[PDB]
Amino acid sequence: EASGQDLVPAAVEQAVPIQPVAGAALAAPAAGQINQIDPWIFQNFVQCPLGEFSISPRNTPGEILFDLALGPGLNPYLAHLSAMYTGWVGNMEVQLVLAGNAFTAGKVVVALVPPYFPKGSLTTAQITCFPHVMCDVRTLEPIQLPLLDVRRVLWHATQDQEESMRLVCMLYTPLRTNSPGDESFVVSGRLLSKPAADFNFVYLTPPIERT
Amino acid sequence: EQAVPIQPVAGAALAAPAAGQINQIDPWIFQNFVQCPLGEFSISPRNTPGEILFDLALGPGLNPYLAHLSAMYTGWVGNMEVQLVLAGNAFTAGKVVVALVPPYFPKGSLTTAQITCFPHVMCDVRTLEPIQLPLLDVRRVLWHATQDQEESMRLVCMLYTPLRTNSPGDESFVVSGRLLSKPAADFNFVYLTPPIERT
Amino acid sequence: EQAVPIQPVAGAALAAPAAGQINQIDPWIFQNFVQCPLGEFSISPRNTPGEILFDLALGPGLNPYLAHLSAMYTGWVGNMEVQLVLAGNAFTAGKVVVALVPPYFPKGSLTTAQITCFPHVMCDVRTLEPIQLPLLDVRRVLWHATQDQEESMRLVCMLYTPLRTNSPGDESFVVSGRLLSKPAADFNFVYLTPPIERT
Amino acid sequence: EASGQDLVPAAVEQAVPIQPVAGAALAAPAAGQINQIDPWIFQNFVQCPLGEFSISPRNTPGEILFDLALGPGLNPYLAHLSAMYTGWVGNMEVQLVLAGNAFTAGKVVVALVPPYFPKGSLTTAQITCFPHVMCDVRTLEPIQLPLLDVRRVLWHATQDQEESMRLVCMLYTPLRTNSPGDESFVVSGRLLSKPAADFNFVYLTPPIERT
Amino acid sequence: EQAVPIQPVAGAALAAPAAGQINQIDPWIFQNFVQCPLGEFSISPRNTPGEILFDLALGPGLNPYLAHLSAMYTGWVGNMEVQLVLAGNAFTAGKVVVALVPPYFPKGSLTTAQITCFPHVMCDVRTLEPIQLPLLDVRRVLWHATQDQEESMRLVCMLYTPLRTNSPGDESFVVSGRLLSKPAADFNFVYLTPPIERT
Repeated sequence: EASGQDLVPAAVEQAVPIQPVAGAALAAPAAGQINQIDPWIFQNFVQCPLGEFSISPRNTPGEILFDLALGPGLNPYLAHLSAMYTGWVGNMEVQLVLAGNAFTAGKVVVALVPPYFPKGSLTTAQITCFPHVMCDVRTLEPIQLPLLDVRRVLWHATQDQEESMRLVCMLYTPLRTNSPGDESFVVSGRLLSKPAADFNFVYLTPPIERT
Repeated sequence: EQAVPIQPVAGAALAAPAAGQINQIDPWIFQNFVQCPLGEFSISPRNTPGEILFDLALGPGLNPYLAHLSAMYTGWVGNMEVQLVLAGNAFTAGKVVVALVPPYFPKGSLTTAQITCFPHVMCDVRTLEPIQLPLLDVRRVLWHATQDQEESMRLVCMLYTPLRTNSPGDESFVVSGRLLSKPAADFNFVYLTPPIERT
Repeated sequence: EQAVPIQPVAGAALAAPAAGQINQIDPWIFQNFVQCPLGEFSISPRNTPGEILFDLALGPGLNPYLAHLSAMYTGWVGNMEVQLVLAGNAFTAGKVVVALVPPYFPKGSLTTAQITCFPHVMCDVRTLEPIQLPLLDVRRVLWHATQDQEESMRLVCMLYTPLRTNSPGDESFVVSGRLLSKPAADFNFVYLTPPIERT
Repeated sequence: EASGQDLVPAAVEQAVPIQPVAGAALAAPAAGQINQIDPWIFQNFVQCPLGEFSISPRNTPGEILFDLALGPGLNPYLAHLSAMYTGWVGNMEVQLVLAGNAFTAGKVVVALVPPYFPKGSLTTAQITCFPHVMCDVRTLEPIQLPLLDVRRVLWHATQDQEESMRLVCMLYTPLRTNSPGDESFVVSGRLLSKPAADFNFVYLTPPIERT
Repeated sequence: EQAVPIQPVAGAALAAPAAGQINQIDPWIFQNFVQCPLGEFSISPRNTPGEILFDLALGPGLNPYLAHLSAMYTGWVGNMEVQLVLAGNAFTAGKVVVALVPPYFPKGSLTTAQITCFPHVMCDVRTLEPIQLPLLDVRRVLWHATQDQEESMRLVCMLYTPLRTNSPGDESFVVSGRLLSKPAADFNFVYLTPPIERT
């Protein structure tokens, strides 16, 4: 309602307890070609294809706000390029935009659930067991956070049936508002992404039409 | 906030060898932001995201003084500098994205996702200071001719994240925005020409 | 804010001479605050002060990884480190006191006055940062045995000063709090032991 | 309603115009024993026995919010110890907690009325005549302030019929709120205390049951 | 006797760049040989040579402590170290061969001749000291995932040369053997993970 700093600009990146992860440097000597994507793609963030979501005051703590897996399907550019190659390596950088109204309150948690972890429940009791961050729905700045390619093999086939370290944001505390009149501000959260330092594809293929 | 993934666009240093003259502007014009003819909008709490708040292309028509001077020359070339102002108190919430579409782009609808793929900036409705950003003259020709509007770089302003405010019984508290512009450092006209009456 | 009238409690340096081994923990476990099993509450504007928001004793059961490791050892000893998070905007008012009761105390009701007599901290509901504080292992024995829950130091969280906020027609705007914990620098297990099936 | 600094964190201790006052150092050569209380009691503040009060928007300027006299009856620890001795000396330190909602407004005044002053009226016209402080009901930090033992004799008998420099907080301006909806936040104020540098008792006695 | 035609297999130094973490083990676990779940047999004078005395693959299931820890992580990688003990006096005769089959091998019968073609050791039944030998983690992937048993290197123990002893009227004097194991120097788990209940 105003430009004040009665919000929590918690752009602080709490040190996520995880080592760096090597990207395309591990798959280079195993790809028959030399491939490289447009450097300008590494420059600006861009909304993930499924990058929109919303938190309502009737959402229950534990509901999965989103759960998206690492892969080329997180950038429109990368998704478009993935139709030309067969395989991809590397990490990703994701910004979360949660700039709800100052009359709101509530907290969510974002976790880097590793591969091979059984999908499904991921209850609120165990969401904090993973390397995670606690975010307030009133944060001004976009929250940056990495998406590393914790993998068992050299690269993942561009047909992404593989297991990748998915990133899951879950509602931790109920969303409540504080304004005196007949309205609870549902907060609209967005998700931007861009490839990490050495994200890369491997082997050129005919750019299939119906990807 | 003036950090967009763009290269510096040369203007009036690329059109000099093929222009008869390179005419200058009253330097006072470089020191006053003037309201662009259609750079204004007003967001309402019921405005759905994805709407186009404003859309306007680079050219001497964005500035009344520049439009008046254009009637006296043959061609023009160079960049401009714009700034957006938003009227919102600290009790608001919502985002607006402003992108720089290239001067060759299939017109039509743009979803709230595509708008981020251009070199752009995202702006909260609680920003006090005017948001300044450049309007570069991307082109294939050397210098644009004044007497025919050809394709130029455009600013597009899309409602990114909807407005979240309270409002009294009246009148729903729109957040109004305006856009001002002025010539950049190297905006010049080309060839002095008798001003034809119907320009 | 981590200044409570308490002395540093020695752990795993006092139990070493009488322990067969002193087993260590995966250091990664020391670097992640995990949600305690019952460290959660939600204050309402009609919650009267003096209520117990949460109450929980020190032990390997406060951490899922520590609980899992406890099935592999005979005894444990050491301190832990906890932090409280509160979800409240700047338009709230009310205080919550968190005290460190010693590991021998007649259970029962505690008035809003007695709760301040323990080493404690008072916290407004408008605190952004997590409130960190230690959980020391005050004891009479050297190292606690894993297979029997004996008396340990407890954290008690009492609603000190009631909540003062507005609220829309729904749903009265509770202020929710959560409690996370992790092992301190000198939390160790004692004697490696085959994990019996029903632990 | 938010974590902003739209409040008055006036933890400033306006210089109360009063000299320091010697405590137990004056009664030591007149007590037959050597007595001393637990040092840990001097460490943390604790809510006074009668340390709770509340300000309502219907309270009138001039109403005595509280009026409490210096003595061992201001700490649960000191009150419990007072049953063992016969007499006490020394000063006290008192924190006042007035952290009302940001939509409130109003001011109170705290004064150190000396001994032998006639109890009763203490009208709003004269509350400022004493060494006093003006406090806003929206203060974040606890307001610290001393309670010196301005006395005529060496010590006061632990039966506190004596005259001690009582401390009196009175509502100075009416409490009004500013939020738009059908509610005036009554503010709950608290009072914590702890003994000063050389507060002390004198002579041990049988710890009477019904104190 | 720990000289088999094998190369040193790198573990946890090859899986580090692609693992989020590299978790360590209670060092005490490195200092106790524990009985493998099926590492036991008993040769009789009528046992024909060529029989499989035991056969067991590398993995965290060979050690109760390692099996318990596996429920807490995502992946594992590294080598192990095993030792065989035989109970035979000086009045016996007969040989037993222990081979290291690679982690990709058509299962089926193995004659007493093929068993020698692997990197192996031959052992008389009159050996007092435990026979120590490594179990390396030959693989194609970087680090094995804890929640799915994939192919790993196996130890196979075949009765090479039959037993030649006298025996009283009872009970024919079997020669019993047991197999113990423990983690090698660079056996690690990969990614700390909440222990799912049915692991």
